[PDB]
Amino acid sequence: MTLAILAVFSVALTLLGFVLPPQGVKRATLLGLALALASLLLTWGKPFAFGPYAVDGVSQVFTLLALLGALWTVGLVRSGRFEFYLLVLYAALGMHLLASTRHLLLMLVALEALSLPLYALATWRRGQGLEAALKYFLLGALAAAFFLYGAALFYGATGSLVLGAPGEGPLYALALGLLLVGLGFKAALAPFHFWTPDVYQGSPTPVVLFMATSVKAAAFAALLRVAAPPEALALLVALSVVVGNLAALAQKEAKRLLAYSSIAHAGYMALALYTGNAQALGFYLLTYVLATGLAFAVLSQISPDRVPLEALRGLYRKDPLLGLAFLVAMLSLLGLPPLAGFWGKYLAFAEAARAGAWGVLVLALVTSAVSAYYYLGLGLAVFARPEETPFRPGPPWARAAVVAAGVLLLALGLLPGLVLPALAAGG
Amino acid sequence: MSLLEGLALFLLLLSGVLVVTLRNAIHAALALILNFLVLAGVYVALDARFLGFIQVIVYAGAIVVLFLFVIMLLFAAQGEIGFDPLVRSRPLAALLALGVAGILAAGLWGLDLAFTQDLKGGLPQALGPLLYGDWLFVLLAVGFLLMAATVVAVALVEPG
Amino acid sequence: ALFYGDRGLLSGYFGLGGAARSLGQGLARLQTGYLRVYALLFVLGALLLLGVMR
Amino acid sequence: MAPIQEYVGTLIYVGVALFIGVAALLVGALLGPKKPGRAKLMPYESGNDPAGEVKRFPVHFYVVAMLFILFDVEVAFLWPYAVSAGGLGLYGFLGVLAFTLLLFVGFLYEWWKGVMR
Amino acid sequence: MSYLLTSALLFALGVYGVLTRRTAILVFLSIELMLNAANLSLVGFARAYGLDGQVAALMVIAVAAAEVAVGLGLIVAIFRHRESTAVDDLSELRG
Repeated sequence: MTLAILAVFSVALTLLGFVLPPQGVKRATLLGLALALASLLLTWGKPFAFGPYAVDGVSQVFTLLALLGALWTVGLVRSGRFEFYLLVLYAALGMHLLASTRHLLLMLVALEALSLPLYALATWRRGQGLEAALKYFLLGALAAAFFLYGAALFYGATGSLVLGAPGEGPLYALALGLLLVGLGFKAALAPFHFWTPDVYQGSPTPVVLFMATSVKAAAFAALLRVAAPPEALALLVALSVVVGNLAALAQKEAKRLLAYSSIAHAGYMALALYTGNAQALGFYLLTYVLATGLAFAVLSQISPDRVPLEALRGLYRKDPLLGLAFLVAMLSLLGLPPLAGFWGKYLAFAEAARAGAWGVLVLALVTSAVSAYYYLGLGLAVFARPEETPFRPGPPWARAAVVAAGVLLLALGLLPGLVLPALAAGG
Repeated sequence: MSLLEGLALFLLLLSGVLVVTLRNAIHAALALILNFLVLAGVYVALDARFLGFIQVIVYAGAIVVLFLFVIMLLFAAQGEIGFDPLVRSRPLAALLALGVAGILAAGLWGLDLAFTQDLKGGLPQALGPLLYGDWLFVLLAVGFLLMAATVVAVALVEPG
Repeated sequence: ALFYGDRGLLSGYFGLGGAARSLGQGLARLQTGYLRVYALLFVLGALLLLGVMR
Repeated sequence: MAPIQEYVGTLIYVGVALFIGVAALLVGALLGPKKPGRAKLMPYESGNDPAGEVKRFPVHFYVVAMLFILFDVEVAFLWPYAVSAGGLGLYGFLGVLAFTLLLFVGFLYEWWKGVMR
Repeated sequence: MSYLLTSALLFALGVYGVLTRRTAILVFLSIELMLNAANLSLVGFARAYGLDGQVAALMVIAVAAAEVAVGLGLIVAIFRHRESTAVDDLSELRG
């Protein structure tokens, strides 16, 4: 009954914001999201299903992550339009629904629910932001069509629109493919990745924080629900990691570089999909979400519109703690010890090798080493001599947020035997 | 069945071909309206009737009328302007079109199904208990999606 | 002689670094910015996957 | 349910109506003076330009249409309840009420903001 | 069964449209046609699997409507001030 909280706050604030100063609405939306997360903790080990709607360990972990991302992204945004909060609220529920069901059609409706309000969140209205928004909507609705014909073909090979239905030969194979298309696009796996560079660079940074954390989370959550075969998995991984890192090399811009990098990262997480461990994947995404949320909070404190790579430089001198935190984020996203990113990566790699897929694992790993070029090209870039750069040094809100996130990262780098004990049933 | 069935499916494909072919946007959309009529017919013949009628009312009556309002409000009837035709793409676009049929064709080939259940014609009478019922959650989710849709669409325009 | 050989070795490794960089920006050149381009690359990729599945 | 038999009658009805309309058009087209000249063909009002040049239109028509699609979807959903209603009991009513209130919150939002605009 | 095959074909057609169309709006329409291809297939299989595919399709129609409203809103905003839409006119974002 986190869903209850979500629907309630969204619907209520809709009309309330007519009577409230936009700030009052910000206070409100913030409050709501945090409360939903609270209900998530109080339900740990209490898994609950109602309709096609189902809350279990997975739903719990992945919406814990998603809710976290939504709170952080609302923290930064001070625009005096109450809707620029409202849309976030909507989107959040949408992602929760996406992670919370096996029903293909409810999954579809949930997809529209989460995806439509982000299209509107893509507008600072800076000339790029309309281009970004456009590409996003067109490619998005296309994928909508695909996941829908996929649900229709799943209902095709078998009596149900609910996943887990017994399944045929080639038609079933086809149907699982058509579900895999949309669900894959939403996660930025190659070669579905083309939007990712454009939209991250085009959309206002804090929004991108929201996307690059919450969306990827929810998407992998729904992905685990699908039955996907080893060969396809191999393909997606290979392409994601290769093109992701290689093209990320070519990147002169922080956001875009981060996009390609995130393509590679979706590539890494997709290995957990081999066994679908989800204690492992849950962990990986915990670490990743923390680090990335951090990274984009910092990219927000630089500029909302665009951040080049040099802008990151000299950040240590300016603010020591933010320099350090960004560094840590770069390392956790690199998957280097002793950071939680290493245990997430390791857990995915472990499930991968456990599944006995070797060449794939290897390639993923090799080009994962490729990623260190740009990961240090940022993390170390922190220490160079500061060039002329925009800097607005945050509220306590942001400083304490970013640092907290980093600390949570490295804490679980050393003691995953804290949370990992229950990313499972919740003991 | 097949006597008229051939005719109706042929009309469907022909219409689609038009909506993707014609470079008159109005003509296109209109061809899609024709499409929705035939498709609704086929729905009914397929024992889905209510879905047919809502298909005409919403899809044909409402949606494409909003479309038409958009292309009438913005012109754009002559879509092909300012170019970047990149002609080497047209046969490549046409190529890919053939393939997505081929793969679906294969999966549906050598596929036989029991298209026999006594649906009793897809009147809303028997559909209602599914809607508010097994599908009620899907329904409420949808409704919420629509509400979010209206507020989104409003803030999306809303010059200020 | 062996020294200069070793230097040249190091330089060749730099060669690989640049090969991966290059390949990378070929892959980064893969994205032009035209939407029709992204759409075609898209359908292309998807057909590639469904092909892999059998 | 009701037979397929009647619907074919509906197709009939459509055929008859269409045929009569075309016949009317044929009488119009065939029986007339016919005299194209540059002056007659030209839109309206003597030195012309009533339409003139305008860069498109108010979005108000778009808005009315988008409104209409959503509320009509609402009705498209409300119809199946309206038939089986006492049959779906209090919980049915409560579901339909939930849905309805949801979309009414939708309408109420766009009203208090309004489209004078 | 003819119906499922034709639905697949329609999906293909909508694809040809999306790839071909220069203007945003006609791309969107081709998308709509794809969506309906899906719905028809759903209807066939509903007749096969007992009628849940029908309700499915209905929900689908609603989904479609919502995204139509939103998408047309975006299409209007992006080229209201701006002149002829043609989707290639925005190339600013490159790799």
